[PDB]
Amino acid sequence: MTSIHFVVHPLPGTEDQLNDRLREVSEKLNKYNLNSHPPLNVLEQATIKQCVVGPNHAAFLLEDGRVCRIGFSVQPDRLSPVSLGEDLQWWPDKDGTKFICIGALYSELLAVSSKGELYQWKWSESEP
Amino acid sequence: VESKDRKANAHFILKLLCDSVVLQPYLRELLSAKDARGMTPFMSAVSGRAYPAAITIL
Amino acid sequence: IMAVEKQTLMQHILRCDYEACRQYLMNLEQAVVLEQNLQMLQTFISHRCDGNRNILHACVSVCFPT
Repeated sequence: MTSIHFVVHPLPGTEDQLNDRLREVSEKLNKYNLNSHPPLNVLEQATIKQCVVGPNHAAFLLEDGRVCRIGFSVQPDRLSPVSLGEDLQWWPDKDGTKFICIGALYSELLAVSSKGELYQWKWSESEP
Repeated sequence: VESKDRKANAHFILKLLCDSVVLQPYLRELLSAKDARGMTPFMSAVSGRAYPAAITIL
Repeated sequence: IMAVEKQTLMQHILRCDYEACRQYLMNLEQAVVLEQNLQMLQTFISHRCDGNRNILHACVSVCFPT
């Protein structure tokens, strides 16, 4: 089992802000222990091999050759308040794709097969 | 929640881990393992001002 | 993004849940009486924190003066 949590950090800066944000998420895990978002709730009961964060999406891989993906939405006025996509978009399985490795690219996600097949589907669309 | 309540709960938890007949064979290692500062639980207790914790550990 | 692990007694101790810690110990000892939770307990006792800290380190570290 696991709990999915995210943090946001302005790109130009030192490491102290990142460490402080990690401390805040630790305290929330301890002082608050808030539950994770429902869209990734299912992936709570599944293991993870590698994860990738794209320009607006993020894909997560199970050890059993299964992948999932979801975007997000971050509120800057209030600045895990970031709320992901409503429905987690899956990857339909046909003829045993058998994912092993993945990769993050600006225009598309990259996936591997057991024999080696550079499957990819763009973030904007919803078809492999 | 309260500081006094937190301390009482911490002392109760320490005593619970002390009088756990289940974990007797493993306590020999649990109190002998080292943290990243190269110290046992007792040394960490005495450095962090956890003096009653150090006494109970000893 | 991160997927933090789930070690029940570690969370209970670091959050100072006396009732939950007692319940976990009671369930563990009942299962040990059932003799079906020996190896799993042996694996669990080595659940750690950041810096190779066993459960006792968390216990003492949640006991420092306020």
